[PDB]
Amino acid sequence: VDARPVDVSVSIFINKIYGVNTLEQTYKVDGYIVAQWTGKPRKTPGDKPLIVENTQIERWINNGLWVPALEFINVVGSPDTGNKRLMLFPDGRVIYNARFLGSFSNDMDFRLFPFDRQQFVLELEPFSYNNQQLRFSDIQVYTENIDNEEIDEWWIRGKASTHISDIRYDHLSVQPNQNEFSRITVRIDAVRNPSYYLWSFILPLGLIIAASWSVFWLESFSERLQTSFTLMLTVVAYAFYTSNILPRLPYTTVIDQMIIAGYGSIFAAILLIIFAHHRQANDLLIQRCRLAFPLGFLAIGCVLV
Amino acid sequence: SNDMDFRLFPFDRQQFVLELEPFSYNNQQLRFSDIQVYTENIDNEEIDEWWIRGKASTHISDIRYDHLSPNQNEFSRITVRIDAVRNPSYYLWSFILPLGLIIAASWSVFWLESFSERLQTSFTLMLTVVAYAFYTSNILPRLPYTTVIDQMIIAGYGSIFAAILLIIFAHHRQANDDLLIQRCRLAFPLGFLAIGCVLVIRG
Amino acid sequence: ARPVDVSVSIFINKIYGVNTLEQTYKVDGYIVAQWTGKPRKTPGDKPLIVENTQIERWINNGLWVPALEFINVVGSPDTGNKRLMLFPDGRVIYNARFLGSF
Amino acid sequence: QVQLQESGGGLAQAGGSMRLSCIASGRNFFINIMNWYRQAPGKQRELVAQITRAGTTTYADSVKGRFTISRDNAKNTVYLQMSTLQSEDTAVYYCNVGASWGQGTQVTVSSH
Amino acid sequence: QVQLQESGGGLAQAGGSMRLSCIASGRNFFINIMNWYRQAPGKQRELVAQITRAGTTTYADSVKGRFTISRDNAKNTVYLQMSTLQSEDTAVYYCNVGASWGQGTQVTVSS
Amino acid sequence: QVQLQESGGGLAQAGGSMRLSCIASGRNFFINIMNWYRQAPGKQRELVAQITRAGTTTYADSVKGRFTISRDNAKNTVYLQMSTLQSEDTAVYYCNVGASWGQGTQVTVS
Ligand SMILES: [Ca+2]
Ligand SMILES: [Ca+2]
Repeated sequence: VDARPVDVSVSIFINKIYGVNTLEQTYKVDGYIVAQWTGKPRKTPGDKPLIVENTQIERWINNGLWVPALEFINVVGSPDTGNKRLMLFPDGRVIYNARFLGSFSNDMDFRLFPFDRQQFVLELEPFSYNNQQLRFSDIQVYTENIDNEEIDEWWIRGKASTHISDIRYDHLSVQPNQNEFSRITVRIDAVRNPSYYLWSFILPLGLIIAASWSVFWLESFSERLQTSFTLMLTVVAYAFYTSNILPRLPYTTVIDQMIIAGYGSIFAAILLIIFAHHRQANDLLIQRCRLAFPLGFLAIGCVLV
Repeated sequence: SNDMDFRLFPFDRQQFVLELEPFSYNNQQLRFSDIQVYTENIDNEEIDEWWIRGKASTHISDIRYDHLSPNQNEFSRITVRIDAVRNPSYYLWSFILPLGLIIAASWSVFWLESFSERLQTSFTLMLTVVAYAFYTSNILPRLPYTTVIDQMIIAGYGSIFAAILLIIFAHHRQANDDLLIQRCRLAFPLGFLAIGCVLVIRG
Repeated sequence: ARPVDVSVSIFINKIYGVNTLEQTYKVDGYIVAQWTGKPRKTPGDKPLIVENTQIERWINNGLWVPALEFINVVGSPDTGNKRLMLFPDGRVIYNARFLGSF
Repeated sequence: QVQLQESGGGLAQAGGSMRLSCIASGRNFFINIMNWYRQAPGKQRELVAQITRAGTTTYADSVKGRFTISRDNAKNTVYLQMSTLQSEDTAVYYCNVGASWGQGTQVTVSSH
Repeated sequence: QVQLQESGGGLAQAGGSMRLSCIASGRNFFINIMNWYRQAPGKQRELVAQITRAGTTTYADSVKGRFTISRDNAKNTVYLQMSTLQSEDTAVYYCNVGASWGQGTQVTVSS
Repeated sequence: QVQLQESGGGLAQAGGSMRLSCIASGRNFFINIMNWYRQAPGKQRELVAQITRAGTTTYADSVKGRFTISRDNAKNTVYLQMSTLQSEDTAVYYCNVGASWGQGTQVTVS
């Protein structure tokens, strides 16, 4: 009196990946989920496959139809299910098809922003049935509807990583091996498009930082010190301009560091400017450090890479 | 959803698409015989953000699905496309125009008498571009690429930074104040407009 | 009659979305509640799984499923999948995924 | 709101031939299927011939081998060639596109 | 959309042996279970042998001890080693992975 | 996932005394009610003694006035003092907390 597991074939169609939330480490995914298994044979109208859509699914479940719940382990909140159907074959085959839109979570590191690489994951697992009851026989992923373009925020790798594993829950023991669940894992590699951030942020910041080094080319101490404040004010004006557009993160990115370097370069120049004016006991020599500052900056800049 | 390209913003043209298809029935079981589209409720005015083309495109095609397997893998699809053109009025007057005046006013640095005045004013100009770059970004839509307005800003940064180099270069170039290169009060506007023209052909 | 003893397990998956002004935060996890009711005959005398929409049909027929309220929740929490595991000896295990603002 | 205008019809000869035509007109529409129906004096309205945009044709058994449907997709014009006519073919012929119908053109086959 | 291609089959002497093979091809998939089915001329399609990704095998009682299922995971290939063939083993052997099926290879065991 | 470890048990003379103990261990738990169950040969499992965190003690009628349940709340340790052991007390005693159970300790009495 032993019941063999129900083999479930799964197909996941990915239509869209968008709405990345950096602080929440989440992303939205629109797609379809197809699940096929074999039940007991049945009689259908005209011996042909029977289509049962939406509301009618609940009526078949009420009348005894077994339709296991496949939970998205890493979903944040209940996904928005669109149209859904069952295709009931006379031989006993059952095909569950549903459109979904969900917010999914994954550990995301944006430290290398805007040159960061992310993994968009989907984890699927039966909610109530273990290995001996329900196991995934195969997983097929389709990412055809995602095509790489220069007008795209993210560049997706067509080669999706699919895997079927067994999850052991330490909090379970029906003691002889009844604590393992079948899980489908889909991983989609993505690379951020850095074009916008390179041209609209990094480049003008490099120009502002480079133009702040031109303070040394001013003839008088009065001009050099007073101009340093306008420069400091420019970095502040820029520090915000970026903060208002760039995503919210609990750490510094490459851009944030360039901003800090900007603050330091201007603050260091303020010290040099003052030290040179009160070292003039007879300091025109030190004032001519127009090459030292950029070289020292580019030096510390290279070690930072 | 539809593939939308906003690179030519605020002079971009978009296609608002509707795709309809039976969820469970192929074209051997359920097919679309005709599609009629009505957009009369939409009337174009100067108070509208978008202007419609009026002639909506409609189509009925058969979609073959690769993952499906005697021709039981084709679905009848209705496609509706509505061409729209953005109303660029607000962006031309409140964004492009004041930006032009700021960039043009930055060229007036070559009309200052002394090197000190030319170099110090360049920093106020640089601060004016930063103050403007923000004003725009705070209102203009978030995009993963640069628009036309974004490129003007980069040109402003370049014009001011290039001016800084010429202002310094002109001063320490001669063996004993190159006020002739300072007569580039014309080379900057021209050289800028020249670079400006070759940038238009990119879109 | 004597009180029903309920054993509870709470699984915390994610804590995020702190709102400083509202003094709220989002918690994603599971709630598991176990108790013993009256014995029953189950198909093949094995634990019976009752998922989602089917839970209400059992409650209508007299199954006791007490509501366990989140005292400090702000608005109705978003319940994901939910199930009842009914044992022939009377044991009842309630399992549900939740996402709520606390 | 697609307007259908049938052309042709009238008296025809048994064993002869008659050609009906229909033009579809409107604003923002796309036609996939165009049909020809007929309703005999005291019978029901029946489908005679059908043509898809791809050009695939289907005929009622009573007219298969005799009738021929054709179309000009760009011009939204459908034609019906009713060859080797018979007295049973006497009916009001209707052009159809979805829920739109033509006014109906009387075809009377005579064998006097 | 996983494609299954069966290899081997044909005529074999009673008491002899035969090796069936099946390669699975596709793009973004992962196979856990690979099965071998067979259908006699007047019987229903029955599960012959099954193998998991971990290598655990299960056979129908009629073939236990005689047949052997093996698999190369990386190459998505399943093998069915039929030994001590009998007249009852005369059937069309099918390769199966979830909803996908092989074309079906005939195995005629004669005397 | 709360582990229960029972101690004591063994042979006892009819009318003597025997003390059982149970220590509960785990990570992020809190115990309110600790129970003592026993199962004599052939008979059905029965509840013996129950102690709440607040100190309320309840007993089965068969042991009321002979058995005493005590507990150290901080140490998650429950005790069962079995005095005037009748021959009916022959059973395997289980320590229970919610759904968790102890391995069971035999308590035979001549
Ligand atoms: Ca794209
Ligand atoms: Ca209007």
